[PDB]
Amino acid sequence: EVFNATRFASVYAWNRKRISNCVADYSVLYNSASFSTFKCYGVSPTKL
Amino acid sequence: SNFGAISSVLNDILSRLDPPEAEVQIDRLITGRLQSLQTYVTQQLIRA
Ligand SMILES: *[C@@H]1O[C@H](CO)[C@@H](O)[C@H](O)[C@H]1NC(C)=O
Repeated sequence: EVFNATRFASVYAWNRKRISNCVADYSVLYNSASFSTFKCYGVSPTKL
Repeated sequence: SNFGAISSVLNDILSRLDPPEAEVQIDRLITGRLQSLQTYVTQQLIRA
């Protein structure tokens, strides 16, 4: 609902969505248009 | 204490970063803690 959302807000005012109260959906991110870059500053990607 | 490293928890530096960086940080932990011992130890000797 964030990644695949059709129309994002612009960089100046960006829509903040809390991902919360759930179980990690990170496994489904594999097969898709995916990402120009996937860069994890907060943890290594395996710990996600 | 951070001792300049990004955190004072040993593992939380690890799982955040890929180890070749942790080797750098864990210095500032070890260099800090190892010192803090030699401070404490050298105290005890004098106090002893
Ligand atoms: C986003 O859409 C792609 C298909 O275009 C899909 O493969 C991917 O799993 C979707 N992302 C999420 C988080 O569901």
